[PDB]
Amino acid sequence: TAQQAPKWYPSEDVAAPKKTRKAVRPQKLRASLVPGTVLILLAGRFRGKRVVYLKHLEDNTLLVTGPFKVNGVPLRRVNARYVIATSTKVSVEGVNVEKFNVEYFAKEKLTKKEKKEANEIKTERVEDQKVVDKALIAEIKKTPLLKQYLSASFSLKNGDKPHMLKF
Amino acid sequence: VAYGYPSYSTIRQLVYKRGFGKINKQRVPLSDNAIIEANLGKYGILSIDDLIHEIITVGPHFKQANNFLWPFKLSNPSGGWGVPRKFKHFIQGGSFGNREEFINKLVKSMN
Amino acid sequence: ASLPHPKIVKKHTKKFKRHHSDRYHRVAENWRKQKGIDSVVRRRFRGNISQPKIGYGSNKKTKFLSPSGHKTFLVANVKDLETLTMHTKTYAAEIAHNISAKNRVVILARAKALGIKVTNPKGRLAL
Amino acid sequence: VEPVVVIDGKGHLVGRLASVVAKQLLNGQKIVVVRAEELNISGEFFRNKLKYHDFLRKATAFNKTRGPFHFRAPSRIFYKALRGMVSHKTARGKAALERLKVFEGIPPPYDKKKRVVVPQALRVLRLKPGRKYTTLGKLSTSVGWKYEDVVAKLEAKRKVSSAEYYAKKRAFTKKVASANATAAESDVAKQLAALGY
Amino acid sequence: LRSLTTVWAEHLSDEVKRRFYKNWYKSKKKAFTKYSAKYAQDGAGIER
Amino acid sequence: AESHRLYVKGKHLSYQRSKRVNNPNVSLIKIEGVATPQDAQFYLGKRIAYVYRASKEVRGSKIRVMWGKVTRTHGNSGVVRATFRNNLPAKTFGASVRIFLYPSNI
RNA sequence: GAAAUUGUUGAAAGGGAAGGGCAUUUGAUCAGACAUGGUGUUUUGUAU
RNA sequence: GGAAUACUGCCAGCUGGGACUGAGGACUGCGACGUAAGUCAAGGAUGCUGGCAUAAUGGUUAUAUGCCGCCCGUCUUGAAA
RNA sequence: AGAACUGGCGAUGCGGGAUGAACCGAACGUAGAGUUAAGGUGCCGGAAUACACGCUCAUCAGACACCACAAAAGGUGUUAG
RNA sequence: GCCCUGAAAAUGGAUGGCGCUCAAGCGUGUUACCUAUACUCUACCGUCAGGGUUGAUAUGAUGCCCUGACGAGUAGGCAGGCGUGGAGGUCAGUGACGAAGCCUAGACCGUAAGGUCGGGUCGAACGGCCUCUAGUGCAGAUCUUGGUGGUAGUAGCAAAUA
RNA sequence: UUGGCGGAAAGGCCUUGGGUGCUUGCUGGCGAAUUGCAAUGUCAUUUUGCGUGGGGAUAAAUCAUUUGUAUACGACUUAGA
Repeated sequence: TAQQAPKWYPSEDVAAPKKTRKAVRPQKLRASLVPGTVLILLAGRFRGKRVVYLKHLEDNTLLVTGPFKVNGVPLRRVNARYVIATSTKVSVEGVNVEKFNVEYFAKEKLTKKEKKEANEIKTERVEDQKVVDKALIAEIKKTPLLKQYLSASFSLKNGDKPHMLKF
Repeated sequence: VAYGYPSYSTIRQLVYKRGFGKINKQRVPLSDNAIIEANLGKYGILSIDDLIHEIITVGPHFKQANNFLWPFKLSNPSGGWGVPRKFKHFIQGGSFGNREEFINKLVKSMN
Repeated sequence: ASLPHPKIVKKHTKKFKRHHSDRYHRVAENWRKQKGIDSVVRRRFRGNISQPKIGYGSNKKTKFLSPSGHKTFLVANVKDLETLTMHTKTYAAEIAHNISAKNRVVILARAKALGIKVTNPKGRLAL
Repeated sequence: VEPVVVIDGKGHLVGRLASVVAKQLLNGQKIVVVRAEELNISGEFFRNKLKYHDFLRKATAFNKTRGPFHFRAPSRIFYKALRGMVSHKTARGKAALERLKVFEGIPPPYDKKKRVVVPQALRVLRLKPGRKYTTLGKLSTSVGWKYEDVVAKLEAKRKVSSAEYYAKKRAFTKKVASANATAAESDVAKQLAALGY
Repeated sequence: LRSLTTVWAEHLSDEVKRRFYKNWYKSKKKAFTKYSAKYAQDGAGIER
Repeated sequence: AESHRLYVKGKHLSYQRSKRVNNPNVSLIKIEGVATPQDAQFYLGKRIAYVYRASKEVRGSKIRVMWGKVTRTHGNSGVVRATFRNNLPAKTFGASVRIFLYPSNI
């Protein structure tokens, strides 16, 4: 024998963990995030775009739409810490929103075998897009220059100080 | 050293936060009223506030109650000492000596 | 295939090389303590090499564990391999350096049968 | 915020301007100093002339060509006061000094660019009234600088050429300042006024 | 002082252009041949 | 538009140091437009990216990023203290960093 | 068939030494983990 | 004559932003809210999600940079000498 | 050169006094976070070209203990008694 | 009080340097800020101290576990270990299908002394564990023996007629 | 494309004409998704090389030889179809 033996082998059976005492309470959003508020996206494809906040989802995310007809941002959910809540408030009273939930946006995880070598949209997702937009587009027109404001993109110019600006 | 006359608030905060007992030559955190009664109960001290009562109002068992408490391990003051140089008398713009009522402003920053 | 263990921390990974082992070819890198009277290393001057001390000791829970998780065990033949027949979760076998090429095949086949991990299943393999 | 900052040396104090510029380069800002021949130093002319002669006496004894070099141009007196304010022997310090250019007078392209001032290094703001001072061109030409007359001629030529530029600019600004005033007090103009602009 | 322009004569003698050569004998002598082409014009490049 | 910037420009000043010894684990960052510790309170917790370029393409890009965050203020003139996943190489003293506006408390 | 010392090849650095400690960038190189099992049998060598 | 404010001190008053840490591993204890099952921030971290699954993280090694670093052994009050 | 008491160096690194055995602070297992000591915050160099009241102009100003020196005697220089 | 005269020494030169003049000087007062191996809290290592645990199954009661504090060091003392030659026992240990040795900015374990593995070269013996034993560990001694450098293709190879 | 001005390091500035493109000065129609809740998410300039297909011009220096206005050797100065 190159190595003689260990006198006492450690017991290989795993032990149970203790009883954790960390309950889960619902997230308390900051008061600047009210449904209907116009938000600015700070990260993603649509970073720098101004977008309308509709609903707070169960998994701490914020349901949001462009609207699609205005700036191209579809019905998505975003993280509350990755957006800026502007003071431009617009009403969303009368928008069918209860349908969208956490399970609506299902990625349908693909297997590792389907490797992407070199390189589509659901029919039900676009139909729900126009229904939400129609109740919103006809209401955006009420206040002047809002559509031109939503279609435009936000960016920081030379001299703006975000700690002094009012967003 | 730097000694002064403590108030109720600073005694209460010292005992509550930095409160440890001397049990069998060991430094035991209080964290409860049973252990205080276990050792100081024979003098009639049952709670962490009963012990504080014997401190601020110097009782017949102050010596026994005070010796039960381990020396208070304090940090540096949170806002500094307020003087450029410490080792002069407090009267002379330093830190040491008797600062009569200003010990509370000093200890509360350390605690 | 290893028992749940805490993350392995070392507190020091650089090898303790002897002083002036880079300055003279007679002074080997094997660690020696400077017993001299004016040594800046012994006197712990800033900017000098750090000396081994008990503070760097590994955590007892993660001590002697390979990064795979198992403690490593030397084996010389099959009979040394059933020594680990019930501790596959906490032990991995090394075939010794002097084991012949043909005898390594028998050991590796038996470890697969018992599921025992072998840390060097590549010694003396033809291609 | 700005790629290359051009600083007018006129009316500045050598030591306070040097400290400001040394910190800008070490923070990654490219600085160009112009009109270095008319900087200012506190203290009368004789006192600062004596100080240079005290500095001019130090040289390596066994070979004068390796001792402390005594540069006589005004931009080099400023550069010496700045290089002594930077860790110039390190790689980081050497990179800090390649972000710096100092000129006597205002040469080409920097003559068609905005020149700024450092209010914490300006003589008229720092020095008390009645305190004496010296100008760098006078001090430099006393210790050996040779190109005061040529730079004065070239600066006078620059100012004359830079005179009708402002005259053209002042006239054109007047045309704009009157047109928008007429275009003011209009329905669009009031809305800008209500929004601060 | 810094020279900004040099203008030469039309014909340079065979002994002044030996100043510009180290091996004179083995050469095409290739000296001011294109510069002489700047002449034969009224004002093209000489008094400009 | 002409501009697409969604971050705040900053400069890497140095490590945290005494006169003679420095601490590479903590760096000092100068945020443009901030000149007092009150202003730098807004930027605490924001993420800082150092975006340098290499010659070897690793996973589809020749641009590599070093991530960090603002931890606390420093001094009286709006300089902040930052910590990165890996410390900045100290060759970037005076190089530009990117202070992002997320996570946001607005 | 070791070292000192030497040749060729390859890599790298070099503004009056070189070497070292802490930290990171860059280049080169490399170990580990990487499928638990499994509901299950859409199954073949019908029990794989 | 009636007040306010400053200064100092107290609150077992409320609350926002940031950073470092998550050790322990079935239950036991002290408690809080509850007429009660039970719940809890009460004797140490859990939940949801994404990307990658590879030199990407990491180790080693050479170099570059910021700061630091005097040649070992010995006699000596005192050694880079 | 020689004594008394105490504290140190020897035998001891660390932050400050640029540099130094003895001075000041503080004594040391490996790390993380916070607060400080002595010393400082124009640039080197981390940190107020902070705030407030005055004084000083030096054709050898001055710039901080140990510590790296200057006196008697004078001045319608200026300030206050 | 500050400033000035008094006030002279030898290489070029020192408020640390630059430089500073309602100071970046001097006297004084109020704050904010910087950072030591120090202070507070936490994790880990070791030591010391006080304790729990023979109950069956599974073997270290010199084991496991709980709690608290502590950690500078020459001369010097004690303790626990690493490594080497030889010896008794054991692994019915490894090996010509390749032992030992040597090389290897290849990998792994240990705070460390060190141990293991992979590749190359090589050719006949060697190792783990429990004990026994000592001619048992090197950087120095103007140490001993042998081998090898920079100097360095250098000094030099010029008396005696050719 | 017309015409000037700028030599301090000009290498840039102004201006005549026409042509083309865009115009968010104002009002309309279509697309945007799926990067799945963020990952610089890649847009800048510095050098070099080979192919392109389109212009332009056809040298010297060194060694060797020689001279002595030079010279320890290098170097220097001469001459040689």
